[PDB]
Amino acid sequence: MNGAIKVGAWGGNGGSAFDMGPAYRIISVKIFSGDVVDGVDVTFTYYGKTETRHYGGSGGTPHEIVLQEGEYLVGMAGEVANYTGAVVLGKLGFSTNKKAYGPFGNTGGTPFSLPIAAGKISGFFGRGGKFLDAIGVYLEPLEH
Amino acid sequence: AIKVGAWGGNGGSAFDMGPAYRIISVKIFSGDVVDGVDVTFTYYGKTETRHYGGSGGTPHEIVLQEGEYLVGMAGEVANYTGAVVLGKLGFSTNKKAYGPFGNTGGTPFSLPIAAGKISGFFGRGGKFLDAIGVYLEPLE
Ligand SMILES: OC[C@H]1O[C@H](O[C@H]2[C@@H](O)[C@H](O)[C@@H](CO)O[C@@H]2O)[C@@H](O)[C@@H](O)[C@@H]1O
Ligand SMILES: OC[C@H]1O[C@H](O[C@H]2[C@@H](O)[C@H](O)[C@@H](CO)O[C@@H]2O)[C@@H](O)[C@@H](O)[C@@H]1O
Ligand SMILES: OC[C@H]1O[C@H](O[C@H]2[C@@H](O)[C@H](O)[C@@H](CO)O[C@@H]2O)[C@@H](O)[C@@H](O)[C@@H]1O
Ligand SMILES: OC[C@H]1O[C@H](O)[C@@H](O)[C@@H](O)[C@@H]1O
Repeated sequence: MNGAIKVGAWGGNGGSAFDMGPAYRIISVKIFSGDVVDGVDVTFTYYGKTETRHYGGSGGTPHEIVLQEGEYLVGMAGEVANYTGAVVLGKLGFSTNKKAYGPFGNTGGTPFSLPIAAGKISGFFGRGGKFLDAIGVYLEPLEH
Repeated sequence: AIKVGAWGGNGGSAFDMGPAYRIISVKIFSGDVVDGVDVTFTYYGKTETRHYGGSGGTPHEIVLQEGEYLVGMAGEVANYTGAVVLGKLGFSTNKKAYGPFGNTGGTPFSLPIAAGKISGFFGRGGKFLDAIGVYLEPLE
Protein backbone atom coordinates (compact mmCIF):
# COMPACT_ATOMS: atom_id res chain seq x y z
CA MET A 1 0.00 0.00 0.00
CA ASN A 2 0.88 3.70 -0.53
CA GLY A 3 3.61 2.93 -3.06
CA ALA A 4 5.57 0.32 -1.08
CA ILE A 5 8.18 -1.86 -2.73
CA LYS A 6 8.76 -5.26 -1.06
CA VAL A 7 11.31 -7.78 -2.23
CA GLY A 8 11.69 -11.29 -0.88
CA ALA A 9 10.98 -13.09 1.30
CA TRP A 10 13.88 -15.52 1.05
CA GLY A 11 13.51 -18.74 3.02
CA GLY A 12 10.77 -21.21 3.83
CA ASN A 13 7.01 -21.29 4.23
CA GLY A 14 6.90 -22.52 7.84
CA GLY A 15 6.40 -20.45 10.97
CA SER A 16 4.08 -17.42 11.18
CA ALA A 17 4.26 -14.38 8.91
CA PHE A 18 5.35 -11.06 10.27
CA ASP A 19 5.37 -7.62 8.64
CA MET A 20 6.84 -4.46 10.26
CA GLY A 21 5.71 -2.20 7.43
CA PRO A 22 7.78 0.64 5.94
CA ALA A 23 6.93 3.57 8.23
CA TYR A 24 9.54 3.25 11.00
CA ARG A 25 13.14 4.35 11.37
CA ILE A 26 15.31 1.26 11.89
CA ILE A 27 18.04 2.05 14.44
CA SER A 28 19.47 -1.46 15.10
CA VAL A 29 19.12 -5.10 14.12
CA LYS A 30 20.16 -7.91 16.47
CA ILE A 31 20.62 -11.23 14.69
CA PHE A 32 20.49 -14.38 16.90
CA SER A 33 22.30 -17.29 15.41
CA GLY A 34 24.02 -20.58 16.04
CA ASP A 35 23.95 -23.40 13.48
CA VAL A 36 21.25 -21.28 11.74
CA VAL A 37 19.55 -17.89 12.14
CA ASP A 38 17.29 -18.34 15.17
CA GLY A 39 15.65 -14.96 15.07
CA VAL A 40 16.02 -11.20 14.87
CA ASP A 41 15.24 -8.18 17.11
CA VAL A 42 14.45 -5.05 15.12
CA THR A 43 14.67 -1.80 17.09
CA PHE A 44 13.15 1.29 15.59
CA THR A 45 11.96 4.80 16.43
CA TYR A 46 8.67 6.41 15.46
CA TYR A 47 7.41 9.79 16.72
CA GLY A 48 10.15 9.84 19.42
CA LYS A 49 9.32 6.36 20.81
CA THR A 50 11.75 3.41 20.67
CA GLU A 51 10.32 -0.13 20.25
CA THR A 52 11.83 -3.57 19.70
CA ARG A 53 10.08 -6.42 17.91
CA HIS A 54 11.37 -10.00 18.10
CA TYR A 55 10.82 -12.48 15.26
CA GLY A 56 11.74 -16.15 15.28
CA GLY A 57 12.77 -18.30 18.25
CA SER A 58 14.71 -17.89 21.48
CA GLY A 59 17.98 -19.72 20.63
CA GLY A 60 21.36 -18.57 19.34
CA THR A 61 23.90 -15.88 20.20
CA PRO A 62 23.19 -12.16 19.41
CA HIS A 63 25.12 -10.12 16.81
CA GLU A 64 24.18 -6.43 16.67
CA ILE A 65 24.12 -3.97 13.82
CA VAL A 66 23.73 -0.52 15.40
CA LEU A 67 23.28 2.17 12.75
CA GLN A 68 25.39 5.31 13.21
CA GLU A 69 24.08 8.76 12.15
CA GLY A 70 24.03 8.76 8.34
CA GLU A 71 24.35 4.95 8.16
CA TYR A 72 21.72 2.90 6.37
CA LEU A 73 21.14 -0.67 5.21
CA VAL A 74 22.00 -1.09 1.52
CA GLY A 75 22.30 -4.83 1.15
CA MET A 76 21.23 -8.20 2.49
CA ALA A 77 22.47 -11.70 1.71
CA GLY A 78 22.60 -15.18 3.12
CA GLU A 79 21.73 -18.84 2.64
CA VAL A 80 18.44 -20.76 2.69
CA ALA A 81 19.13 -24.08 4.44
CA ASN A 82 17.43 -27.33 5.33
CA TYR A 83 17.73 -27.71 9.07
CA THR A 84 15.81 -30.09 11.41
CA GLY A 85 13.49 -30.70 8.41
CA ALA A 86 12.62 -27.00 8.09
CA VAL A 87 13.56 -24.56 5.30
CA VAL A 88 15.08 -21.60 7.16
CA LEU A 89 17.76 -18.93 6.97
CA GLY A 90 21.01 -20.80 7.55
CA LYS A 91 23.09 -17.58 7.22
CA LEU A 92 22.17 -13.89 7.14
CA GLY A 93 24.20 -10.76 6.70
CA PHE A 94 23.81 -7.09 5.79
CA SER A 95 25.77 -4.27 4.20
CA THR A 96 25.54 -0.62 5.16
CA ASN A 97 27.04 2.32 3.31
CA LYS A 98 29.83 2.10 6.00
CA LYS A 99 30.62 -1.64 6.18
CA ALA A 100 29.63 -5.30 5.86
CA TYR A 101 28.12 -7.25 8.77
CA GLY A 102 28.18 -10.99 9.10
CA PRO A 103 26.93 -13.20 7.65
CA PHE A 104 25.79 -14.86 10.88
CA GLY A 105 24.87 -18.53 11.01
CA ASN A 106 26.80 -21.68 10.05
CA THR A 107 24.60 -23.68 7.66
CA GLY A 108 24.89 -23.35 3.90
CA GLY A 109 22.28 -24.21 1.33
CA THR A 110 20.92 -22.07 -1.48
CA PRO A 111 22.54 -18.62 -1.53
CA PHE A 112 20.61 -15.41 -2.01
CA SER A 113 21.83 -11.87 -2.40
CA LEU A 114 20.32 -8.44 -2.53
CA PRO A 115 22.80 -5.83 -3.76
CA ILE A 116 21.03 -2.43 -3.92
CA ALA A 117 22.62 -0.20 -6.59
CA ALA A 118 20.20 2.64 -5.70
CA GLY A 119 18.07 2.61 -2.59
CA LYS A 120 18.04 1.40 0.97
CA ILE A 121 16.14 -0.96 3.27
CA SER A 122 13.29 0.71 5.12
CA GLY A 123 11.54 -2.19 6.90
CA PHE A 124 11.26 -5.95 7.23
CA PHE A 125 8.80 -8.76 6.73
CA GLY A 126 9.17 -12.55 6.73
CA ARG A 127 8.26 -15.65 8.72
CA GLY A 128 9.39 -16.93 12.11
CA GLY A 129 8.93 -20.06 14.23
CA LYS A 130 11.59 -21.82 16.26
CA PHE A 131 14.08 -20.29 13.78
CA LEU A 132 13.91 -17.46 11.26
CA ASP A 133 12.05 -19.17 8.40
CA ALA A 134 12.18 -16.24 5.99
CA ILE A 135 13.05 -12.58 5.59
CA GLY A 136 12.21 -9.85 3.07
CA VAL A 137 12.61 -6.08 2.94
CA TYR A 138 10.84 -2.85 2.09
CA LEU A 139 12.87 -0.47 -0.13
CA GLU A 140 13.00 3.27 -0.59
CA PRO A 141 15.35 5.58 -2.54
CA LEU A 142 18.57 6.95 -0.99
CA GLU A 143 17.11 10.47 -1.35
CA HIS A 144 14.24 12.64 -2.84
CA ALA B 1 14.83 5.46 -8.27
CA ILE B 2 15.10 1.87 -6.96
CA LYS B 3 17.78 -0.25 -8.60
CA VAL B 4 18.53 -3.74 -7.31
CA GLY B 5 21.38 -5.89 -8.53
CA ALA B 6 23.33 -6.22 -10.63
CA TRP B 7 24.06 -9.93 -10.35
CA GLY B 8 26.96 -11.18 -12.44
CA GLY B 9 30.56 -10.28 -13.21
CA ASN B 10 32.58 -7.13 -13.77
CA GLY B 11 33.50 -7.69 -17.43
CA GLY B 12 31.95 -6.16 -20.54
CA SER B 13 30.63 -2.60 -20.67
CA ALA B 14 27.95 -1.01 -18.55
CA PHE B 15 24.40 -0.57 -19.92
CA ASP B 16 21.41 1.22 -18.43
CA MET B 17 17.95 1.17 -20.01
CA GLY B 18 16.33 3.34 -17.42
CA PRO B 19 12.69 2.74 -16.46
CA ALA B 20 9.87 2.20 -18.97
CA TYR B 21 6.23 3.21 -18.81
CA ARG B 22 5.30 -0.38 -19.71
CA ILE B 23 7.37 -3.40 -20.71
CA ILE B 24 5.79 -5.12 -23.76
CA SER B 25 8.28 -8.00 -24.11
CA VAL B 26 11.66 -9.36 -23.12
CA LYS B 27 13.67 -11.73 -25.32
CA ILE B 28 16.36 -13.75 -23.57
CA PHE B 29 19.12 -14.91 -25.99
CA SER B 30 20.76 -18.05 -24.65
CA GLY B 31 22.81 -21.09 -25.48
CA ASP B 32 25.40 -22.45 -23.04
CA VAL B 33 24.94 -19.15 -21.12
CA VAL B 34 22.81 -16.01 -21.40
CA ASP B 35 24.10 -14.11 -24.43
CA GLY B 36 21.93 -11.02 -24.10
CA VAL B 37 18.45 -9.55 -23.92
CA ASP B 38 16.00 -7.54 -26.08
CA VAL B 39 13.51 -5.35 -24.29
CA THR B 40 10.49 -3.79 -26.10
CA PHE B 41 8.68 -1.10 -24.12
CA THR B 42 6.71 2.16 -24.13
CA TYR B 43 8.32 5.42 -23.10
CA TYR B 44 6.75 8.91 -23.09
CA GLY B 45 4.38 7.94 -25.95
CA LYS B 46 7.02 6.10 -28.02
CA THR B 47 7.58 2.35 -28.47
CA GLU B 48 11.25 1.36 -28.28
CA THR B 49 13.35 -1.80 -28.51
CA ARG B 50 16.80 -2.07 -26.94
CA HIS B 51 19.34 -4.88 -27.06
CA TYR B 52 21.94 -5.52 -24.34
CA GLY B 53 24.78 -8.05 -24.35
CA GLY B 54 25.65 -10.22 -27.35
CA SER B 55 23.36 -11.77 -29.95
CA GLY B 56 24.63 -15.33 -30.10
CA GLY B 57 22.39 -18.13 -28.82
CA THR B 58 18.70 -18.36 -29.60
CA PRO B 59 16.01 -15.82 -28.56
CA HIS B 60 13.24 -16.84 -26.10
CA GLU B 61 10.45 -14.22 -26.07
CA ILE B 62 8.12 -13.37 -23.21
CA VAL B 63 5.24 -11.11 -24.33
CA LEU B 64 3.33 -9.35 -21.53
CA GLN B 65 -0.35 -8.61 -22.06
CA GLU B 66 -1.83 -5.35 -20.61
CA GLY B 67 -2.38 -6.07 -16.90
CA GLU B 68 0.54 -8.56 -16.93
CA TYR B 69 3.78 -7.46 -15.34
CA LEU B 70 7.19 -8.78 -14.24
CA VAL B 71 7.21 -9.75 -10.53
CA GLY B 72 10.37 -11.84 -10.34
CA MET B 73 13.82 -12.47 -11.83
CA ALA B 74 16.18 -15.36 -10.99
CA GLY B 75 19.17 -17.09 -12.40
CA GLU B 76 22.71 -18.35 -11.89
CA VAL B 77 26.00 -16.47 -12.10
CA ALA B 78 28.39 -18.82 -13.87
CA ASN B 79 32.00 -19.16 -14.86
CA TYR B 80 32.26 -19.52 -18.63
CA THR B 81 35.22 -19.08 -21.01
CA GLY B 82 37.22 -17.31 -18.23
CA ALA B 83 34.44 -14.83 -17.53
CA VAL B 84 31.79 -14.45 -14.82
CA VAL B 85 28.43 -14.04 -16.59
CA LEU B 86 24.78 -14.99 -16.38
CA GLY B 87 24.70 -18.80 -16.91
CA LYS B 88 20.90 -18.98 -16.57
CA LEU B 89 18.13 -16.36 -16.36
CA GLY B 90 14.38 -16.60 -15.82
CA PHE B 91 11.43 -14.29 -15.06
CA SER B 92 8.08 -14.50 -13.38
CA THR B 93 5.01 -12.60 -14.38
CA ASN B 94 1.94 -12.24 -12.19
CA LYS B 95 0.48 -15.10 -14.36
CA LYS B 96 3.34 -17.62 -14.91
CA ALA B 97 7.05 -18.28 -14.43
CA TYR B 98 9.37 -18.65 -17.46
CA GLY B 99 12.80 -20.15 -17.88
CA PRO B 100 15.45 -21.08 -17.04
CA PHE B 101 17.14 -19.81 -20.22
CA GLY B 102 20.78 -20.89 -20.44
CA ASN B 103 22.52 -24.09 -19.36
CA THR B 104 25.48 -23.22 -17.18
CA GLY B 105 25.11 -23.61 -13.46
CA GLY B 106 26.70 -21.32 -10.94
CA THR B 107 25.81 -19.22 -7.91
CA PRO B 108 22.02 -18.89 -7.73
CA PHE B 109 20.19 -15.64 -7.17
CA SER B 110 16.53 -14.83 -6.92
CA LEU B 111 14.43 -11.73 -6.71
CA PRO B 112 10.81 -12.34 -5.72
CA ILE B 113 8.88 -9.02 -5.77
CA ALA B 114 6.13 -9.26 -3.11
CA ALA B 115 4.97 -5.70 -3.91
CA GLY B 116 6.03 -3.93 -7.06
CA LYS B 117 7.17 -4.65 -10.58
CA ILE B 118 10.27 -4.59 -12.79
CA SER B 119 10.20 -1.45 -14.96
CA GLY B 120 13.61 -1.65 -16.65
CA PHE B 121 17.11 -3.08 -16.70
CA PHE B 122 20.76 -2.21 -16.19
CA GLY B 123 23.93 -4.24 -16.04
CA ARG B 124 27.00 -5.15 -18.09
CA GLY B 125 27.37 -6.82 -21.46
CA GLY B 126 30.06 -7.91 -23.90
CA LYS B 127 29.95 -11.08 -25.98
CA PHE B 128 27.57 -12.40 -23.29
CA LEU B 129 25.38 -10.93 -20.56
CA ASP B 130 27.98 -10.22 -17.89
CA ALA B 131 25.54 -8.80 -15.32
CA ILE B 132 21.92 -7.76 -14.92
CA GLY B 133 19.91 -5.70 -12.49
CA VAL B 134 16.47 -4.16 -12.44
CA TYR B 135 14.58 -0.96 -11.81
CA LEU B 136 11.61 -1.45 -9.47
CA GLU B 137 8.38 0.49 -9.33
CA PRO B 138 5.32 0.19 -7.13
CA LEU B 139 2.05 -1.26 -8.38
CA GLU B 140 -0.62 1.24 -9.62
O1 LIG C 1 11.19 -21.94 12.40
C1 LIG C 1 11.32 -23.26 11.87
C2 LIG C 1 10.16 -24.13 12.29
O2 LIG C 1 10.17 -24.17 13.73
C3 LIG C 1 9.16 -25.01 14.29
O3 LIG C 1 9.30 -26.37 13.85
C4 LIG C 1 10.38 -27.11 14.41
C5 LIG C 1 9.86 -28.54 14.58
O4 LIG C 1 8.74 -28.53 15.46
C6 LIG C 1 9.42 -29.10 13.23
O5 LIG C 1 9.08 -30.48 13.40
C7 LIG C 1 10.55 -29.00 12.21
C8 LIG C 1 10.11 -29.32 10.80
O6 LIG C 1 8.98 -28.54 10.38
O7 LIG C 1 11.09 -27.66 12.18
C9 LIG C 1 11.54 -27.12 13.42
O8 LIG C 1 12.67 -27.82 14.00
C10 LIG C 1 7.78 -24.53 13.87
O9 LIG C 1 7.59 -23.22 14.42
C11 LIG C 1 7.68 -24.47 12.35
O10 LIG C 1 6.42 -23.95 11.94
C12 LIG C 1 8.82 -23.63 11.77
O11 LIG C 1 8.82 -23.74 10.35
O1 LIG D 1 21.00 -21.87 15.46
C1 LIG D 1 20.38 -23.08 15.94
C2 LIG D 1 20.97 -23.53 17.26
O2 LIG D 1 22.38 -23.78 17.04
C3 LIG D 1 23.13 -24.25 18.18
O3 LIG D 1 22.72 -25.53 18.64
C4 LIG D 1 23.11 -26.65 17.86
C5 LIG D 1 24.19 -27.46 18.57
O4 LIG D 1 25.32 -26.65 18.88
C6 LIG D 1 23.64 -28.12 19.83
O5 LIG D 1 24.64 -28.94 20.44
C7 LIG D 1 22.42 -28.95 19.46
C8 LIG D 1 21.75 -29.64 20.62
O6 LIG D 1 20.94 -30.71 20.16
O7 LIG D 1 21.43 -28.10 18.84
C9 LIG D 1 21.86 -27.50 17.61
O8 LIG D 1 22.12 -28.45 16.62
C10 LIG D 1 23.02 -23.28 19.34
O9 LIG D 1 23.76 -22.11 19.02
C11 LIG D 1 21.56 -22.95 19.64
O10 LIG D 1 21.45 -21.94 20.64
C12 LIG D 1 20.81 -22.50 18.38
O11 LIG D 1 19.43 -22.39 18.71
O1 LIG E 1 30.47 -10.74 -22.14
C1 LIG E 1 31.53 -11.63 -21.77
C2 LIG E 1 32.87 -11.08 -22.19
O2 LIG E 1 32.82 -10.92 -23.62
C3 LIG E 1 34.07 -10.51 -24.22
O3 LIG E 1 35.12 -11.46 -23.95
C4 LIG E 1 35.05 -12.77 -24.55
C5 LIG E 1 36.46 -13.17 -24.96
O4 LIG E 1 36.98 -12.24 -25.89
C6 LIG E 1 37.38 -13.27 -23.74
O5 LIG E 1 38.61 -13.87 -24.13
C7 LIG E 1 36.77 -14.08 -22.59
C8 LIG E 1 37.46 -13.84 -21.27
O6 LIG E 1 37.28 -12.49 -20.85
O7 LIG E 1 35.38 -13.75 -22.38
C9 LIG E 1 34.54 -13.79 -23.53
O8 LIG E 1 34.54 -15.13 -24.06
C10 LIG E 1 34.47 -9.15 -23.62
O9 LIG E 1 33.51 -8.17 -24.02
C11 LIG E 1 34.54 -9.23 -22.10
O10 LIG E 1 34.84 -7.97 -21.49
C12 LIG E 1 33.24 -9.76 -21.51
O11 LIG E 1 33.43 -10.00 -20.12
O1 LIG F 1 25.44 -19.11 -24.85
C1 LIG F 1 26.77 -19.09 -25.37
C2 LIG F 1 26.89 -19.82 -26.70
O2 LIG F 1 26.45 -21.18 -26.48
C3 LIG F 1 26.54 -22.04 -27.64
O3 LIG F 1 27.88 -22.23 -28.08
C4 LIG F 1 25.70 -21.46 -28.79
O4 LIG F 1 24.32 -21.53 -28.46
C5 LIG F 1 26.12 -20.02 -29.09
O5 LIG F 1 25.31 -19.43 -30.10
C6 LIG F 1 26.07 -19.17 -27.82
O6 LIG F 1 26.57 -17.87 -28.12
